[PDB]
Amino acid sequence: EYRSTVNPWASQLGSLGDIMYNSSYRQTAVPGLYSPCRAFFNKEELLRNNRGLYNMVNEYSQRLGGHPATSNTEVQFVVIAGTDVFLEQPCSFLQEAF
Amino acid sequence: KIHPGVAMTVVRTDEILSENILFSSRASTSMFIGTPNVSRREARVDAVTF
Amino acid sequence: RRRLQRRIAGLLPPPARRLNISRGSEFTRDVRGLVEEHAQASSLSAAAVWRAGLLAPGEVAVAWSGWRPPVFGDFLIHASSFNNAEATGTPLFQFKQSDPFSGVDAVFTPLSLFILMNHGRGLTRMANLLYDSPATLADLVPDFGRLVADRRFHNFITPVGPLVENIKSTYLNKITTVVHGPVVSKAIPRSTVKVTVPQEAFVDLDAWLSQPCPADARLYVALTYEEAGPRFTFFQSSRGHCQIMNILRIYYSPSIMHRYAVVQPLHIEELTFGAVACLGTFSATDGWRRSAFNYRGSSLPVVEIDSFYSNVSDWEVIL
Amino acid sequence: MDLKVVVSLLYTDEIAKMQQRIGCILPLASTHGTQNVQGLGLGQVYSVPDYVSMYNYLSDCTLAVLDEVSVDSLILTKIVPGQTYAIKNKYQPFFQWHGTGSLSVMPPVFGREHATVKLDIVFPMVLPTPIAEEVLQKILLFNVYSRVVMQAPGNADMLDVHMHLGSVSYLGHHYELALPEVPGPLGLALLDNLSLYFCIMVTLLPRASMRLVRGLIRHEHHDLLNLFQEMVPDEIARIDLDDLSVADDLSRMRVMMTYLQSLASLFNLGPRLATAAYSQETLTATCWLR
Repeated sequence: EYRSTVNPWASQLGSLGDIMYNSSYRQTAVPGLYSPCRAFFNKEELLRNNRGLYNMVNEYSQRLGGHPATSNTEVQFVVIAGTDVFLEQPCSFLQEAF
Repeated sequence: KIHPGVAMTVVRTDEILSENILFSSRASTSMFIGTPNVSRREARVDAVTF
Repeated sequence: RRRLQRRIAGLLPPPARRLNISRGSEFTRDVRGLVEEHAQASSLSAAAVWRAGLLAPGEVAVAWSGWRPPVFGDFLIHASSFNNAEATGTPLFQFKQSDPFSGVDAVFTPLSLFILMNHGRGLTRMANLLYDSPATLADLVPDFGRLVADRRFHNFITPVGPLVENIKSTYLNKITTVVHGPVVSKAIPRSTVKVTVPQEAFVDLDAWLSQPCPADARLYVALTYEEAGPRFTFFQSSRGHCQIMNILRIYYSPSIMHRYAVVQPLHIEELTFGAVACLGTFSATDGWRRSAFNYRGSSLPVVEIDSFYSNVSDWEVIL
Repeated sequence: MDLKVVVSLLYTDEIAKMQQRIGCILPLASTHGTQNVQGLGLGQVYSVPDYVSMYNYLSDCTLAVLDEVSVDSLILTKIVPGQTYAIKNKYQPFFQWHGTGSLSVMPPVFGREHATVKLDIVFPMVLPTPIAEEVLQKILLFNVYSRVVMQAPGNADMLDVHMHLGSVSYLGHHYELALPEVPGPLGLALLDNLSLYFCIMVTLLPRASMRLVRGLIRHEHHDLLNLFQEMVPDEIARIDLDDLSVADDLSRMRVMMTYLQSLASLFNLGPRLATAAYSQETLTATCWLR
């Protein structure tokens, strides 16, 4: 409560961390790479958990977590198959990092 | 190797291949099993495809 | 030579083309053997399989008749690129992607094909209500502006016929479509399927003119190139392909001089006024019964061609 | 219905080279039960090569994907437009196929030694439609550009005609072609007379166009477009000659009409196969005659 932010180059709306990372995530992007910090910046995803708690726990388990990464590959690509991959990730549930 | 004017926070992600434990209570759901139905779906001259 | 008689007895008798009935009330076993067509789906037992006669070679026969079995096109698409609230019988359009290996194709309903034409510049209300963002569709075509600009959009989209099966997966949707043959649904209660084309994109051509009534009235899809972006219209006609390019040139006669007057074709590739393609035949009598398609919010008029025989063709350019 | 055609005639190398091609197609001579060796694909038409008669023979006679090869017999199935089949892309110019793309069959233009089996048998090329029209344009203009620089070397350069005709591109697959760098003049090659057809119709098209436009404008107004599209050509080819022998002009119009119709039927790629579900894992494609 003793300061608003710890950096003003990413926490603001028009900041650099929103410019170079937060556009709307599309599966059919022509680069299609996975940036791991996009789960903290997506304005749609930051208010995708605006729904109630039980209706968040149902959708965290019922479908795959938003902004996941493909395993068993060389470089971490974003998911496009979704067939045989299954993974619970808290990063799109609590919006922090360790 | 001098410091620039800014500092950076690397952000990564990690795959942890766990081995999960599904528990589910007795008689939670009531499932309705249908009788199986076979159907020919592609019939070329060399091999039908059921 | 006596086994030859048994083989020819197994081979000779066609289904009866004529049968002398006496009354309709008796319903003899002979006329039942006439009117019965073997099914395509049965339960998974030896009795049901042997009774439906699925294991017979070529065509079904219990232990040739002018019927052809359909072929099914299997397509994998992104779940965002398609709307799972679509109707069953709607004709789709696979776009040939420019990568060497894809795995995932790209199909378009004419509702979804509308919003590739709209952006950059009723039906459009329902189209923008179904798909929220055009940018998640306008990257499936990677270079849409160049491809429209050099008038090579017709040879990169091929029609695929109507949809029959759409499983509701979460990331990568698999849809099934009939690229050729009798369009009939693969559901365990076998129910019919009606090819649905939205009404403002489907302008009739028999009544546009306003005596020899044929049986097979074809359905033509028509890509044209406009200054307001390309358009995907649908034409029903009871005539030949030789007739259909002449009467479609006559139908597009104001639009060609419109596109010429607003923009001079400064290069050589802008001359093509799109192309047409026969999507197949249907009965000219009970064709194109009008109906409606309801989303959760709104409802647009949509034609419902019933009992469609899908048969695509290559693109014939209009000029 | 019965569909097999058992052609009677091999040894271990022939067994191998025929077993490599157990999914490709070849034309026949008859739709009957037993056939001789000569009635097989493209033997009597490719041994002097010429594209127009080979296309006439490929569109005239029937087609047949072969299934099995014995020591002495080749059990093969003819393809009829009734039901559907399964084929493979096992051809020496290798073009990767795709789903629901129309497949064409052209006579082999990439060398007799590429698409053959020497016991004879010559298989036609099977490759999709946009690549087919692309390589047809790129061999036609290659014949024209090689013949003009064999006529006059200052017209075009040999390297300039080779950066755009030595490769085709469809869907990112950037293939290459085998072009005859020494065709030899006065015809005598493959595609030696189709370019000789193309040049004659290109030559006679202005003489047709002036007579046709002037012949229709006195038919006062059926539509706008008899006179609307008079502005789009150049004015040089509009006012060219307008005085010629009517018998000679009639023969020129008739010759360009028949050479236009034959070339127009040929540029329609031929017996078009319509595939449905290609799988590059199994290299198979569910197709039918269309």
